[PDB]
Amino acid sequence: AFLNFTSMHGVQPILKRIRELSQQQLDGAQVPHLQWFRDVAALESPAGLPLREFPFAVYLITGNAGSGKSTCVQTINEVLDCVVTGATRIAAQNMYAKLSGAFLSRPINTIFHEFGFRGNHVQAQLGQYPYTLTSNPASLEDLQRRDLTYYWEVILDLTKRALAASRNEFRALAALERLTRLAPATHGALPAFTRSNVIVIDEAGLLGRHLLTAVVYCWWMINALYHTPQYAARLRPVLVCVGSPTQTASLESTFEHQKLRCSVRQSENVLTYLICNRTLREYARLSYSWAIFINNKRCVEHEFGNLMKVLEYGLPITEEHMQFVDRFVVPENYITNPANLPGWTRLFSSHKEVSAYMAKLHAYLKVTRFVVFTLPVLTFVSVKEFDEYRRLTHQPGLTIEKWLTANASRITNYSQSQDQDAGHMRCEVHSKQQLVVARNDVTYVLNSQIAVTARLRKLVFGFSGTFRAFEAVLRDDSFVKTQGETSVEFAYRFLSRLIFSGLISFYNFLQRPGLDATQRTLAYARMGELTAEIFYCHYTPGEPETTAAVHTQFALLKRAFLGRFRILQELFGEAFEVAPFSTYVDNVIFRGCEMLTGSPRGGLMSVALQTDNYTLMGYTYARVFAFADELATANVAELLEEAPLPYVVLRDQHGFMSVVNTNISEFVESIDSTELAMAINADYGISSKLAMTITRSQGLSLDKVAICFTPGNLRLNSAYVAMSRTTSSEFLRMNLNPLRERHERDDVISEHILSALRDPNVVIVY
Amino acid sequence: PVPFRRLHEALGHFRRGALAAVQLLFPAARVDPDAYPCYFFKSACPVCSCTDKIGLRVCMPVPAPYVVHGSLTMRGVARVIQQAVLLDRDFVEAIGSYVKNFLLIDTGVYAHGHSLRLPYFAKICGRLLPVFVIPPACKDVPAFVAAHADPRRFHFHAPPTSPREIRVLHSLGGDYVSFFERKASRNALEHFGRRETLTEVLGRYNVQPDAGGTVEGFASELLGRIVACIETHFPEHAGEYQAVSVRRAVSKDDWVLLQLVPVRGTLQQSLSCLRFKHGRASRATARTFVALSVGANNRLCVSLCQQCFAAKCDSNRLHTLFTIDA
Amino acid sequence: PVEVTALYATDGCVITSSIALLTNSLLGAEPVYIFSYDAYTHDGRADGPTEQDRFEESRALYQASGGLNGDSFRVTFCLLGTERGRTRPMFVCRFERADDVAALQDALAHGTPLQPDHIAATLDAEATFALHANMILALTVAINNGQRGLTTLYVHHEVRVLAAYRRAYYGSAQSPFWFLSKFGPDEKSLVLTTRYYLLQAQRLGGAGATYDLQAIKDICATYAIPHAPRPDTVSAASLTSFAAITRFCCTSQYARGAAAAGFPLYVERRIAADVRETSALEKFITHDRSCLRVSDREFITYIYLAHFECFSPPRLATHLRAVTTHDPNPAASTEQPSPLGREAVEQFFCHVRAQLNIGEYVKHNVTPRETV
DNA sequence: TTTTTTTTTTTTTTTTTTTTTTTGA
Ligand SMILES: Cc1nc(N(C)C(=O)Cc2ccc(-c3ccccn3)cc2)sc1S(N)(=O)=O
Ligand SMILES: [Zn+2]
Repeated sequence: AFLNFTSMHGVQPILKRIRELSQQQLDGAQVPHLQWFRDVAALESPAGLPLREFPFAVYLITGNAGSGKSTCVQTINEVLDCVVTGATRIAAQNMYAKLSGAFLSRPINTIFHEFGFRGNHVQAQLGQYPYTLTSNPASLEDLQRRDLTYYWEVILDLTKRALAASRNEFRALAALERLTRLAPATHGALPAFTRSNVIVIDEAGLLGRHLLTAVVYCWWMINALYHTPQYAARLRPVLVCVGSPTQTASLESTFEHQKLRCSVRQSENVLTYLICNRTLREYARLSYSWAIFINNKRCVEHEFGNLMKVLEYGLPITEEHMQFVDRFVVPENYITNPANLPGWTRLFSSHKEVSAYMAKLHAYLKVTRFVVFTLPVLTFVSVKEFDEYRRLTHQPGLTIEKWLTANASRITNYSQSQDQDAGHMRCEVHSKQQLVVARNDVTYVLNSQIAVTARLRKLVFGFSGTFRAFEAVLRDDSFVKTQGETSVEFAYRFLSRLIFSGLISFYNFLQRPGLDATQRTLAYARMGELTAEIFYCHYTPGEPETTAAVHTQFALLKRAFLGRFRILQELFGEAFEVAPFSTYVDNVIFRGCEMLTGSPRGGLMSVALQTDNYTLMGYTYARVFAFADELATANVAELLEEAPLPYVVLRDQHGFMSVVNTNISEFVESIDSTELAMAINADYGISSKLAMTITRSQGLSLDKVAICFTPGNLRLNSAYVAMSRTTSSEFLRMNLNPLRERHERDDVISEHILSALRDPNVVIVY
Repeated sequence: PVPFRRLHEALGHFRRGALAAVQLLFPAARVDPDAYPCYFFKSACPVCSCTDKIGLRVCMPVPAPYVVHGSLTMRGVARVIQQAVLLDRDFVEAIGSYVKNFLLIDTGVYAHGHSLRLPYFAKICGRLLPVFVIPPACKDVPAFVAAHADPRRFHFHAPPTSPREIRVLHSLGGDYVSFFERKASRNALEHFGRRETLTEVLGRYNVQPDAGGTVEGFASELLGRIVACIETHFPEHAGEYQAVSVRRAVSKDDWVLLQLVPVRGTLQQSLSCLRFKHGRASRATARTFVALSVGANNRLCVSLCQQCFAAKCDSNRLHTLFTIDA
Repeated sequence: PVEVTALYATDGCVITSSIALLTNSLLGAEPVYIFSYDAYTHDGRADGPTEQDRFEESRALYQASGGLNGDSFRVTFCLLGTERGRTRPMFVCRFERADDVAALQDALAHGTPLQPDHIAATLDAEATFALHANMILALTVAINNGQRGLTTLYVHHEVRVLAAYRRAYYGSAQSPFWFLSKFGPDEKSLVLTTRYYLLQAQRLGGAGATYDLQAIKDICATYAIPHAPRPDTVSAASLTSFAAITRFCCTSQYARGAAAAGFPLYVERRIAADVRETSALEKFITHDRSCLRVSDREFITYIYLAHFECFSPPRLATHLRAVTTHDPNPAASTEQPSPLGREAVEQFFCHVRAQLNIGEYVKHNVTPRETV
C-alpha cells in the first residue's frame, strides 16, 4: 500500500504542469490556417513546400522500462483531458490493461490510427526525397519540413484524403446562434484528435523522429477541417511522450528494387530527437518539462540493480561488474541445445540464428517423442503484378523464387515471417482466378504458450478446465467483463447455452474409482434433491432479444450451475473441484492434434487480443462463415473455398478454447510511384515466445532468458536490453560476458539523461 | 574555443583555491595566498585554438617544513585540491560554461612507474609552455618568471629549495571511503542481506587459505567437474586438460584465479583457446584459469576463463566460458 | 434546501430508462437505486467555515439515526460520465411535500428503490430539461443533416439519441461487479471512497480533486476509524446486483455520521501533512542534486541513496502510521506529527555541511600522518 | 588467410446466417 506513495505524491507536479502546457493560447497569426493544408495538397513534390511552423508542446516521461511509469499515465487519464495512444499495438493493449485496472479508459488505439494511417501506407516509400537543411542553427521550421519531406508519401496522402473528402461537422454547431463541446458526442465516428490536445504516446521511443512533427501536423489538420473548439480557443498540441530512452530504438527499412537487398538502418526516435536536439530542447523547454521515473519495481535483487544502473547511466564498467556477470555465462552449445533450459526464452542477434534454433528443437522433440505438427501456410502472387513490376525494375528478368528470396519478409508481419521454420515454397500458377500461388509448411509445437501476432477474430467454442474454474468464471462474471459493457447480452446467451450443454459432465465423474457405493448413492440422491428444487431432464433453453431475458433465464442457469458446482464440491470435497470440466456447444472430439467442432453457429463472435497468452491446441477445419468474411481478395477467396483453410485453435489463460481466422497481407511497394496490390500472404501469424531476437525483445518482458551473443557485433545497448527483460537475475543465462568482451558502447543519450538528472527543473519520481 | 583572458582569470582562481587547500592540508606551514608561487604550463593547441583539450600542468612547492611521501599521499593531496577548486565560486563561474566534465585533475599519474610529460616538452603535438599567473602580491616578478625555467620547480622528487625540522606527510585518506558509498553499503545489508566474503564461503568447503596450496586442495576436485563440463559442451578440444595442475596466480579477496598450465605431453604445450577456432599454432597460444568467487545466495561459483594471444579474441584480456556451481 | 448529489444505476441500461423517465413514458422505467450521495447546504458565511465548523455542519447534515435533517431536498442525480469531471448530472428533482421527503428518507437510509412515480411527479422541469437542452439542440442540428422536443427526437432517430447519451455520460452503467472491483473490497472503501472520488472530490475542491482512485483508496485505508460489526453479518463480497450494494451502503455506519463527516476533512489533512514532509525532502533533494558537482557514478549513488534514505519502506510505514486516525472529529483526532523529514534530515541531510567549502569530508577520514 | 551482411512498428469495423460425400482411362 506504501508502494504507490512516491508516485502518488510526485505525479502531482507533473499534472500541475501538463495543465498549463495544454491551456496556453497561441497568438492568432501563429495558428496554422486551413489554407495551409489546402496548399499542401496542391504541392506535388515536397520541395516547393513553404517553411511553415506548426506549434506544439511536449512533456517527457522517461524512466526505466517496467519502472511503473504507467502510474503517471494512470493519474493523467483520470484527471486530465487526454487521448492515450501507443507506439505498438502490444504497448497500446498493455496500457489499456493497466488503465482499465483502475478506472474506465476508452479503447486505446495506436497513434498511427489516430493520425489516419491505413493499409496502403504500410508499404510506402518513406525515405525518398532529399533535404539540404538551411540550418546550423536548425530552425524548427526546417526540422518540421525535413520530417514532412521524409514522410511526403504519407503526409500528402493523409492531407489529400482528409481534404478531398468534401462542411457540417463542428462548423455547423459552432453557428448555433451565429455547443461544439457536445458535438463529438452527437456527431459520432469523429476523429479522437478533435476532442483533446494532450496526446499521450507510450513507448514513444519505438517511433522515429519523422513521426513527431507528423503527429503535430496531423493534429492541426484534424482541428482545421472540423474547426474544433480547441482551434477556436487557439490551443496547441502537447505530446506527453512516455518511454524508455535507453531501452528502445527505432529502425528504418528501405528495399532496393534491383539488388533485392532490404536494408535496415538505425534512426533517431522521438525521445532521442527531443532530448538531443538543441532546437527542440529550447522550443519545447525540456528542462521545465521533463519527468524521470527512477525505480525498477519488479527487480528484487541488489547486484542486478547496480548492473542495470551502470548500464543505463553509462557508468564505467569495473572489475566487480565483470565478476558478477561472470556467474551467468553458460557455453554456446548449452543454450542452443534444446534439451537444456526448458521453458526459457532464448534471444539471438540474428533472424537466421532463430530460424536455425527453432528447427533443431523441432527435430529434438520429434525424434525423442508435445507433438511437432505440420500446418499449411500459402502465398498468392499474380502474373500481371510480377510482369509489370519486372518491367518497371529496369530488369525484366527475375524468377518468382528469386522474387520470394527477400519479399517473403516484406509480404506479412516481419517478426514471425523471418523467425519461423518452414518448408520449400511450391509456387504453382493457379491462374484459374488469374493467379500464381505458393505453398510451404510452418511446423509448430503442440501445447505451447504461443502469442498472437496480428489481429485475429477469436470464436470461443467452450471451456476445458475444472469445475472450480468454471464456478469462478460464473461467480465473478469475469468473462462478461472481457466482452465489454455495451453488449453483455451476447456474453450471457453463450454461458447459458454452455451450462445447459455441460450437464452430462457431472454424470461422467459419477464413474470415479475410490468412491463408496453409498458415497455415489448420496451423490445421485443430492442430484435428485437439487432437481427437486430445480438430472438434465428437459430444461427449456434460449431467450428472446430482451435485456431482462439474459438477467432472468441466465440468472436461473448461473444459479443452477453455481449451486450444482458447490453442491457436489461439498459432496466430493476437493476431488470434484479439481475434476476436469469441459463444456462445449457441440460434440467436440480431439484425437491427437486434429480437433472437430462439427458445425458452428457463431454463438459468441469476438476478437483475439495479441497480448493474451494463448496455448496452441490443434487445427480443426470446421469451416466457419464467421472467419469467412472474404469478399484480388475474391480471386483467392474462391481458392480458399477450394482448399479447406485450416483454423488453428488456441487456449487462453482461463482455458477457454478459441478458434481463430487466418491472416492476409499485401505487398505494394514499387519505384515508379505506382503502388499496386502485388501479393497477398495467407498464413496463421502465431509466435512461439520461446525464441526471438534481441531487437523485438525490447517490446515485451520475459520470464526466463538465455541470451546468445555473437562476438564482434556486441553493442552494450543490446546487452542491456537483453539482460533487462527479466525481473530476477537468478533466471538468466548468457553465451559470453558482454562486459568482458569488446563492446561498442554508444553513451551519448546516457550523458543527456545524466545532465537531466542534474537539473533543478527536471522532476525525478522515485 | 575559449578566450585567453578567461583562462588566465580561471587560473588565478585555481591558484587561490589550491593555496587554500594547501594551507588546510599542511597546517603548520605558512602559505600566504598572495605571494606563494604557483607555476602554470599550457599545451599548445590570442585565440586558444583548442578543439580537444586545454592541457595544463600546475606545479606547487610543498611548503616548508613539509615533505610528502607516498603515491597514495599525493593521490589524497590531488583529491583535496580537486574538490577544493570546485568550491571557489570564481573558478566555476569563469570556466564552468566551458568544461563539459568538471573533473580536471588526474590522480593516476602518481603510481610507481607511471610517467608524466614534463613542461617545455612536446608529445609525439603541443609543447607545454608556461602561462604566467603572477601572485597578487608578488614582491619579485622577474624571479617568478625566471622560476618556471628551473627544473626543480616541475620535478616530483626534486631537491627541496639550513633545515631545522621536517614534517613528512606520508599518509592521508583511504580509497572507496565516500560517505555516499559507506551509507549505501550499510543500507544494502539492512535491506537486502549479508553477502559473505569469499574466504568465509570457502571455509565451509574445508579451505583455509592461510596456508599455501590450500585453495588448490579444492581446485583439485573442481578440475574433474570442469573437465566433465568441457568434454560435453566444448568437445572439439577435449583431451587437453586431462592432466593439468592448478597454479595459484591472482588473489583478490573476492576472486581467486588459478592458472592451469600442464606438464603432460610437453611442459610448454600451450592450451588451445576454447573459442574462436584458429590454426594449429595460432590456437595453441592461449592460457587457461579457474576463478573461484562468491555468487547467488552465497554459493561458491567456479568459472573457467581464458587469455588468448590471438587478434580475433581481445589480446591479453581475460574472458569467461562457463561458471558452474560447487 | 439541502442539496444532494446522487449516483444511481438501474437494473439494465440506465441511459434508456433515464431518457424514458425524462419523457414521462411508461415503457421502460426500472425503479431508481441510489447508492452514493453527498449532501451539502450553501454556506451563508463569507469565510466563516473552519474545519470543526465544517465537521459540525456535516455531522448535523448526516443524521446518526439515519437519513438527512432538512425539510426540502433538491437532489441532482448523476451517472459516471465526463464533461475532467468524474460524474455527470442527468435529472434534478425537488422534494418539498411530506410524501416526497418520506420516500427520499426511506430510499436514502435503507436503499429501497425509488419508484418511477415518486421521481416522475417531482421533476424540476424548470431545470431538469434545462440541463440537457443543449444536447437536444445539438441532436436536432445533427439529425437535420423541451420535453416535446425530447420526445420527438426520441421518435425520429433512436440510434443517434442513444449514441449521444452514451458518448456523453460515457461510463453510464458499467456493471454491479465493476463498482465492487474498482472501489475496494472493503465496506469503508465501497461507501466512503465512492462518495469522495465521484461526488465529493471536485465539488469541495482542494488537492484531492487531482488525486487518482488508488491514491484515494489508500487514504481511505489509513482512515482507520473504529469498525463495528455488521448487524446482519452480510459480507462485502456477497453482493451480486445493485439492490445489494445499495443496501450495504445505505445501512452502513460509514455513511450516516461521524465517519462520513470526517473523511473529506481527513483527505485534506493527510495530503497537507504528507506534502509538508515530501516537499521539504524534495527541496533538499533538488538543491543537493544541483550543487553536488561529483563523479557520474557517485552522483547516481547519491541520488538513489537519498531517495532510499528519505522514502524507504520502513520510513514510509512509520509515516503512514503517524497519519492514521482513530476518530473523525478533528479536535479529537489521534493523528500525530510524522517523523519522515526530520529523521531523513537528521541522518543523511546533516552531512551537507561536509560539502560546504569546509573539507569536513576529509576530516571524516583524514589520518594526517606527519612524522617530525 | 580475409571475412562479411543486426535488430522494429503501424495496415478495423463488428457481434448471425443456404452442407456435402466414385473417380478415373
Ligand atoms: C541497497 C540499497 N537499498 C536501496 N534500494 C532499495 C535500491 O536501490 C532499489 C533499486 C533502485 C534502482 C534500481 C534500478 C533499476 C533499473 C535501472 C537502474 N536502477 C533498482 C533497484 S538503495 C541501495 S544503495 N543505498 O546501495 O544505493
Ligand atoms: Zn582465443
